[PDB]
Amino acid sequence: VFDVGPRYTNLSYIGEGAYGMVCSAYDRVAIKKISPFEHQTYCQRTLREIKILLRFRHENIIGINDIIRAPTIEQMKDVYIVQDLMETDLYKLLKTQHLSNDHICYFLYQILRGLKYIHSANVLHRDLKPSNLLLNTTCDLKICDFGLARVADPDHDHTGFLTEYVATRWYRAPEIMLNSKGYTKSIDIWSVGCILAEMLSNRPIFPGKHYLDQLNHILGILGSPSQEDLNCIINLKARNYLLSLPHKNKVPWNRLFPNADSKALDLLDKMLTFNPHKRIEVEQALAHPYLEQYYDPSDEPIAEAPFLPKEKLKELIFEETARFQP
Ligand SMILES: CS[C@@]1(C(=O)Nc2ccc3[nH]nc(-c4ccc(OC(C)C)nc4)c3c2)CCN(CC(=O)N2CC=C(c3ccc(-c4ncn(C)n4)cc3)CC2)C1
Repeated sequence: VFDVGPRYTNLSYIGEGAYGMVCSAYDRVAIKKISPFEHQTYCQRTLREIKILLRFRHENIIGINDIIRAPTIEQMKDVYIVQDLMETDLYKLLKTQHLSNDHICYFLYQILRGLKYIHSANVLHRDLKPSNLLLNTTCDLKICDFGLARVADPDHDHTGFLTEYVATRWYRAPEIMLNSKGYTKSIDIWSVGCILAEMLSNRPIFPGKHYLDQLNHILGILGSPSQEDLNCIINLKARNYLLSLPHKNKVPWNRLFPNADSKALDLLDKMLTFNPHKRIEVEQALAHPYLEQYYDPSDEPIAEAPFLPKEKLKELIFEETARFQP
């Protein structure tokens, strides 16, 4: 059932996921059907997607063009979110094409330009990965899926060793497994570093097969953390775990990526820094020599200002979508 008229017609299936289903429709646009009201978690992800995307306006962030839902809270069971139609995503593109360096450079620039705007609003995306980067034939790139987004909260980032996490395994920073809830901007930079590595070789750089295996993959390439980085680890159990490991040397980036541009690998190194406090921030990344041909702070805008039971969340979703009613 895809009930979006009178405005949208001639539907065609694009894809499907845990969120629901997305189609293309003539206003052509993309339309996704969300049916989240039976569970608090799904309502939280829906309200985050909507509240954040309605408050953002940026060329490298997917917008929300329209939202269709019933005229009353009682009748509202589904929500249809209308967005600009794109042609593919970076996950699909990487299955069929090896990207030239100059495409990687331009795509990375756009990811970081959009991320600058997100981080300037004090928001964290928290699930950056190739499938959340939409592309078209003109090589425009848009960041999508803010369902796991949060307002940054560095003062409350601390958690225990081996604390469960929801965002996509392969793109998780090492500190998620050691001491962090993913409430600081550095979590997104790590994910971008993973995406860069993936564009350079068409394979995920750290394909952990399960939770702790993800840290095995990271330490297998970065090598053992330094004493100073262990001094920043916070948790007794994380310190003891890292101290218990045999010494592992760093695998050189030029051995993993022998055909990559040296400036791309220097930036990769800085995004894939073990210690989040030493990891490059988005504005620094934009200013890195690899991206020098595109860097222009005057054309990298920032946000105008920074940023419960399932029944209360439904009321909030109802209120947040009210502006699209005739
Ligand atoms: C990246 S997928 C996404 C999206 O925005 N996709 C999108 C948006 C605009 C688009 N324009 N164009 C495309 C497109 C076009 C062609 C194409 O490829 C062709 C080759 C077919 N790929 C993409 C496109 C695709 C669809 C969903 N979006 C998030 C989104 O809508 N959110 C709201 C609700 C969320 C959610 C998550 C999970 C659950 C749930 N329920 C049960 N379970 C177990 N889990 C419930 C609710 C999460 C946040 C993200």
